[PDB]
Amino acid sequence: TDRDRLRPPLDERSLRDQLIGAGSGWRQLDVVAQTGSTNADLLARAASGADIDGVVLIAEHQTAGRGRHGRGWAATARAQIILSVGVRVVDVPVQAWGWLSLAAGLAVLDSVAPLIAVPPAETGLKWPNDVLARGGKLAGILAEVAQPFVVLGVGLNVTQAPEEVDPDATSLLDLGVAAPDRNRIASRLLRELEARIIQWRNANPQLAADYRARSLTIGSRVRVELPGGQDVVGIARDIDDQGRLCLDVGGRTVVVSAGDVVHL
Ligand SMILES: Nc1ncnc2c1ncn2[C@@H]1O[C@H](CNS(=O)(=O)NC(=O)CCCC[C@@H]2SC[C@@H]3NC(=O)N[C@@H]32)[C@@H](O)[C@H]1F
Repeated sequence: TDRDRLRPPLDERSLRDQLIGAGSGWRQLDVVAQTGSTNADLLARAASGADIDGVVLIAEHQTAGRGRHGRGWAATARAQIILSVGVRVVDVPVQAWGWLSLAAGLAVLDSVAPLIAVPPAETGLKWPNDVLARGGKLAGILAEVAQPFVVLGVGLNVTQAPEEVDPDATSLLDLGVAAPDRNRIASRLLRELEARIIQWRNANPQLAADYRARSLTIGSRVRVELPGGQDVVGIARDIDDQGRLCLDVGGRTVVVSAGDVVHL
C-alpha cells in the first residue's frame, strides 16, 4: 500500500524526447497503461507486417506476462519497468542470436548497478537471462523470434515487493534504493541496450568480455535443470561463441544451450 506512493507514472513525452532523434537508434516509443504481454504485442505487430526494428513498447502494468519456456511473469501496476524492443536479426548468422539475450542482461545490470550504495554479495548475471542482486532476482529477460526480428523483453523490479510476485525476487527498493525514478532508469536502460545491440550486431569482443566480468555463474558449482526435467551438476567454466554455458562435469565438458541454473 505504502509503495503505491513510490510509483508515479512514466512520462512518455520525456522518454521520447530523450531517446528518439539524432544519435539514437530508437525509432518509436510508446507507454501503454496495460497489456497482457509487451512481448506478445510486438510479435503481433511484426506478424501483421510492421517494421519493429528499433521499436520500444513499455507497459505500466502487464497482466499475462511470459517467462521462459512456458512460465509466467508477475507484475503489479507501476512497480516494474516492463518493456519490449524489436531487433532485426536476419543479417546476423543464426548461431550468434543467443548472445543477443546475454547482451540484454548486461545492459539491464549496467543501467542500475550504480544505484546501490554498496554492492551486496552476489550482484551480477546468472546465465542465461537473470540479473541478480544479493541472491535475489532483480530482472528477467525473454527473447522471442519473429523473422526477420527478435523481440527482447525486460521485466525489471523497481519497487516490486517479493511478496507481490515471487519469493526469490528482489527490487531496487528492497536493495535499499529509497526513491527509484523509473523515468531515469528507463532512459539509462534503453541507452545501454542500444549500445549492446550494436556490439552484438558487429561481434564486438567487448560484449563477451563484459559479460564474463559480471557473471555470477562462471566459476560456480551449479545444478542446471535442462528442458525436459533432467538435472546436471557441475562447475560452470565459460560461455561459448553461441552464448551457451560450458560445464565441467568431472573432467567432461557439457555444453548447455538452454536451462535453469541454480548456484550451489
Ligand atoms: N516479477 C518477478 N520477479 C522475479 N521473479 C519473478 C517475477 N515474476 C515471476 N517470477 C518468477 O520467475 C519465473 C520465470 N523466470 S524465467 O523462466 O527465467 N523467465 C524470465 O525470467 C523472463 C521474464 C521476462 C519478462 C518480461 S516483462 C516484458 C516482456 N513481456 C513479457 O511477457 N515478458 C517479458 C516465474 O516462473 C516465477 F517463478
